[PDB]
Amino acid sequence: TNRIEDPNLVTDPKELAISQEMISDYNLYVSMVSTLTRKGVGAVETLLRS
Amino acid sequence: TNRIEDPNLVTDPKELAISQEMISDYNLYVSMVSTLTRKGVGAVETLLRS
Amino acid sequence: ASEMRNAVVSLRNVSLNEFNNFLKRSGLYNKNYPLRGDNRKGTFYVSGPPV
Amino acid sequence: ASEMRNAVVSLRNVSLNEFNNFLKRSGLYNKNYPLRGDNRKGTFYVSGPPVYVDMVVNAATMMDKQNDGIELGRQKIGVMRLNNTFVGDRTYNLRDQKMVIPGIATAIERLLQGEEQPLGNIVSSLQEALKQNAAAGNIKIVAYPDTNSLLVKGTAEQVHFIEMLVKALDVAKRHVELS
Amino acid sequence: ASEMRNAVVSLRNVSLNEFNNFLKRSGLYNKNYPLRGDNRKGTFYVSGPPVYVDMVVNAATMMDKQNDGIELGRQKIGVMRLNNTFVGDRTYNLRDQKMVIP
Amino acid sequence: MGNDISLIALLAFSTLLPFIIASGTCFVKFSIVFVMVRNALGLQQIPSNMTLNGVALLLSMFVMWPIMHDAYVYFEDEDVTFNDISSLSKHVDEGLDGYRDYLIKYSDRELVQFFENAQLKRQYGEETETVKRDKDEIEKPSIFALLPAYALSEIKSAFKIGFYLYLPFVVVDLVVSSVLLALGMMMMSPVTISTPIKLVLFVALDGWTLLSKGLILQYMDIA
Amino acid sequence: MGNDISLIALLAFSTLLPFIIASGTCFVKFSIVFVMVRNALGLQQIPSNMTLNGVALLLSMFVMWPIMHDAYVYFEDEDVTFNDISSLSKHVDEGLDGYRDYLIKYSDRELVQFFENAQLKRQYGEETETVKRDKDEIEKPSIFALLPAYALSEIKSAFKIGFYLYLPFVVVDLVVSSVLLALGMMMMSPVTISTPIKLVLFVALDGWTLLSKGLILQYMD
Amino acid sequence: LKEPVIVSKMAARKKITGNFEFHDPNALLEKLSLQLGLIWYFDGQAIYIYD
Amino acid sequence: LKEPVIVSKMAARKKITGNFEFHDPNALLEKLSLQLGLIWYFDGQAIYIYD
Amino acid sequence: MFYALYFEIHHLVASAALGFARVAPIFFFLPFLNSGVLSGAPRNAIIILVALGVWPHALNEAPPFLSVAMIPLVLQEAAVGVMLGCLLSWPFWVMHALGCIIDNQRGATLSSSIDPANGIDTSEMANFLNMFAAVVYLQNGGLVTMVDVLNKSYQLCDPMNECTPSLPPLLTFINQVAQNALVLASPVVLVLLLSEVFLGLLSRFAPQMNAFAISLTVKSGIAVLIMLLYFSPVLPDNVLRLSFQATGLSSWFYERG
Amino acid sequence: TPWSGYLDDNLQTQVTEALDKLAAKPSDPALLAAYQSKLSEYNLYRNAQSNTVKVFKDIDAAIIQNFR
Ligand SMILES: CCCCCCCCCCCC[N+](C)(C)[O-]
Repeated sequence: TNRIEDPNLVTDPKELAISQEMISDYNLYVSMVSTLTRKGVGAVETLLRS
Repeated sequence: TNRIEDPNLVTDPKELAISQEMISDYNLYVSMVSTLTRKGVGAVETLLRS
Repeated sequence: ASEMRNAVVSLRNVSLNEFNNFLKRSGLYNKNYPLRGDNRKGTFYVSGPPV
Repeated sequence: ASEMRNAVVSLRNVSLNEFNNFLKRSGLYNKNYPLRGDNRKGTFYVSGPPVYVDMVVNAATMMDKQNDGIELGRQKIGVMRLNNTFVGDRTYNLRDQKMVIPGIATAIERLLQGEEQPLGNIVSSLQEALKQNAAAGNIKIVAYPDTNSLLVKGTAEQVHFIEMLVKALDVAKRHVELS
Repeated sequence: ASEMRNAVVSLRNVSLNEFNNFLKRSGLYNKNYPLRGDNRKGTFYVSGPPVYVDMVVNAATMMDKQNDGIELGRQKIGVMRLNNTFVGDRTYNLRDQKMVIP
Repeated sequence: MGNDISLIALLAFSTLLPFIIASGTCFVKFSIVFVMVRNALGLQQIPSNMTLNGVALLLSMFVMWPIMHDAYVYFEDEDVTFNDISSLSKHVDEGLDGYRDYLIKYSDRELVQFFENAQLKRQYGEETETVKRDKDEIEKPSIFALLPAYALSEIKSAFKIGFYLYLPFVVVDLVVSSVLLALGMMMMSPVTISTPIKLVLFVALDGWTLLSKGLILQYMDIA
Repeated sequence: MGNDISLIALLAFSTLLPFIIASGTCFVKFSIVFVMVRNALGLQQIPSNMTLNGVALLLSMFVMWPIMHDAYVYFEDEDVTFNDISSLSKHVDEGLDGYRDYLIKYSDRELVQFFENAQLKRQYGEETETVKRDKDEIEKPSIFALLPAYALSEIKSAFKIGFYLYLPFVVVDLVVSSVLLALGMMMMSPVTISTPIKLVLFVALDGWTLLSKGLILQYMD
Repeated sequence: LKEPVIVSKMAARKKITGNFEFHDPNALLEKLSLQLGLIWYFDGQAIYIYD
Repeated sequence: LKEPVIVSKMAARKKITGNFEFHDPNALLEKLSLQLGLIWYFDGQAIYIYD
Repeated sequence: MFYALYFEIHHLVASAALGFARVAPIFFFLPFLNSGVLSGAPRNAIIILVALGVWPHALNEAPPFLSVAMIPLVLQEAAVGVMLGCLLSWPFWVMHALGCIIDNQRGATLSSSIDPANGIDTSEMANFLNMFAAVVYLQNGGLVTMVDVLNKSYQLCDPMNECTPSLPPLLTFINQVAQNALVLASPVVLVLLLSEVFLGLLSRFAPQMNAFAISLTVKSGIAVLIMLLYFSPVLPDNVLRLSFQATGLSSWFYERG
Repeated sequence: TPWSGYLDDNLQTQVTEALDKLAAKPSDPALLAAYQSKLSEYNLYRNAQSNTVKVFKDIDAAIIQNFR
């Protein structure tokens, strides 16, 4: 958020190229934590309903 | 707000960027409650059958 | 009877008296459902069976 | 009875007193549900059974569009003789100056040139108001020396005003002797 | 009674008197629910049964828009004879200077 | 908005909820005792499993719902501040002590300690256990250590209770049989006679009511 | 299309269509009766749900088609009909009476009255007089109030029909159980013997003919 | 009062009991407004009463 | 007081008992304010009271 | 104000979602609503419509619960719904018990099977009497009283006031159900006992007679014969005297807030 | 396309005419001055029209593609 509110960061190609990476890495991280958590509880559920 | 200030502020880019947050967040909150109630009822049915 | 249709028609280039003669020559005219309007002007109301 | 419908209708090229005549000739008029409004103006209220209301509102809208195509600003040509003066401009070559005296046509034309509001009066009903709206800049004057007369083109009102102004202007001149 | 409707209307080309005369000629006027405002001005408050209110609002709006097709700033012409001086500009050909009086 | 990890934790928890209830709550005991008594009366499918499970579920909520509500009231508390992963871990752990205490109350110390050893001691090169003085570890057995030790103790309690309820019905069966023999009315099966008697006697004494009170009074005061 | 909002509304309607069919059409009833029949014969997985819902949807088509066609030509009709907001809202409202008449003709008067009164007491306040329209012309009730009354009415009547069909098979079962006890074969599970007797009974009746005939004749004279 | 009266949804909850004489409804209206905690207004066509 | 009075919900939670005399009610009001821990105000049309 | 209709639709769906938690358990218990009958796409569509038909507050103003922890609330509502499901079920469980007692006395032990829609062991008689009660109940219009008691449950105790079932009366419930069933089944049990003792007495004069085996041939006919006589009162007995009523909500529920 | 049931070319000829007059005497300054104006107005008219027709196509397409 700060990297976007601040006007000298959001308008210099050097800084934008870095922010693009930060955003993508955030996305991937959260998506993987979510996936593995679901797989985990789903295993418990599969065994106990069997 | 019912007949105070004015309607139709589809057009100013500063208030139109505040509406985006609310219009998204309330849709997410309502979507979440829909799942929690199904989970709860399903847990009760699971125990009562078993 | 419940099917009677009706409509308002208006013509730019052709007067009512010009059109009635057309129907008469065609043998399509029917005195039970004649056109209602001003023979001079080109605007009229008609009602009757669908066809 | 619960099905009673009603509407407000407004017109631009026709008057309520006109449209009544249309209904009468058609044989569609119904004195139980007459149109209520001002004969002089184009806005009225109507209420009644569905079929009646729909027919009325259709017919009135389409007749208004049909009359929308007809112009009524008939241009009138007036011919005015001058009895006391010459129609043309004239030049007098003083020693000190080239001097010019403008005639009536030139003066009036220069005055009305580019006018946009209507011409009202001179000092020293919707179908009427829409005639009274005619702009002052359309008036055209052409000097015709062959008969010492002016040709004036405009509405009947405009021509009348021009006539008055001409008769306010062409006074007969006095003679002076210098010794 | 609970169905009473009310509204505020504001017109630019039409006087409250003009509108009241329209209603009277129409035979639509009703002294239990008259229009409230300044005869001089175009801004009034109206309250009453649904049909009455809706009709009044529609009629007023349409009448107001219609009159934009009208113009009343009638131009007028006056003739003013000068009794004490010549109308035109005058040039004085001084032997050393040409002087102009507007 | 909120925090995207606390959202995951909320949704995950709500999927596991019925297995937690089924394995770490007094529901375990209530649902057993009723079904045992029903078998002892000798007439299955009266009351229905629907009736029994429904009641057991409702009663379990009086015991457990206050503890969950207390925990959420602990977390919705705007005055805290943190500095590090440790300082946050401590505060989140502290939130669960209300539940931890309940499990500690109703379970065996030595079986808990055994599992507390078993989580680690495959790691350990040593035999000494004193190496931490008890006051921390006695308070802080892990919840995964407490859970199975609690369930295994609840079952045993259920059997203990049901045992004593079987005895009077046995007595009634012996009495009926001895009477049929003393009358010599030999060739009649006694069950046909004694199951009506067991039913009428237990209902006429409201066994189910006394039973329900006697179960709840281990966990609450009704007043 | 001649107007954009008229298009947006059509795409929304086409996105909610299936729930309207699932909750406001005879499909809700046919679907129940066939499952009741399968329960009665003591079967578990055959015929499949996809086969029974297939025939239930086909049969519902013969019954609903006429009013969907009527609404279609009513909204296509090219003759000039509306001018202004009040005339448009009345034109749209008038176009739905072909379907309000349907819901009203099969909904139970008592339920319709309950859901209407309970809305009046939400909007205007519970002190508003409880109507007790015991002799009634229900004044074009709102469709949100009318629709759940239809849904519960169809569930009621479908259950009612399903009850009648059990009674022969119930007889079959109790008879078989009595003759086995008369022979003392207490260890024999009756279901093995009674299942084929049920099947041949139903086939001799020709159940599906009678039943599918009557279910349709209930909706048309 | 000789005027139609409109009472809000939240005022309609309150209850009153007794005999009342309508010698001067304006005075009675003011007294009861202050006693029961209501506010009211009069546009010239109708009276409106609120909590 | 001769003025309509409007009470916040957080003030509505508080209960009171006894026998009271309403004379010089402004003085009574400002005393109770301090005893009960309320704050109050008057815009010229009505009295507002808050916790 | 432009967005007001959009927010007004979202207030509607949030209210319906919180109503489902309280209406769906009833659909689980009752014998004409469970998923043995009503299943697939209709099921949710109907439950939601009912919940909106009975929600107590104007649907177009913001829901009051936005400030509260969601789980404690959802569990509270589900518990309330389970209690209502039991109280409305009450007339059917008695007839089911009656049928189980009869089928047990006449022998017939092996006939039963577990119903997949509910997980309950179901005899041959019990299923019949359990249906027959449902149809007479529906015929008498009990269906109206069911929605009625739902609506009243919302007016008399509100989600936001932490409504709770009363503990003392809940503790009697199982025993009242068993009592009613026994009191009603008794007349058949008595005659079948007298019958078997009569045969045992008769056996004294012919000790080779298998008086047990004779009784199995006889008792099923006796059972059906006697129940056929006392059958017609079954219609009034259940329809009114056992059906729950909106007036009882006062005693079974109270507000803790 | 009409909204079903809802109640409710000279510049081309003028340019053609001016072209025919001019073609007969390309050296007349008055015919040149007139044609310049007619052609300029016709050009602007055609451009404004075709831009507007595209803008409406693209709104209808965006609506459909939103639900598609
Ligand atoms: C029935 C479960 C859902 C509601 C939660 C009930 C929480 C327990 C409240 C018990 C109060 C007992 N009491 C009054 C003696 O304290």
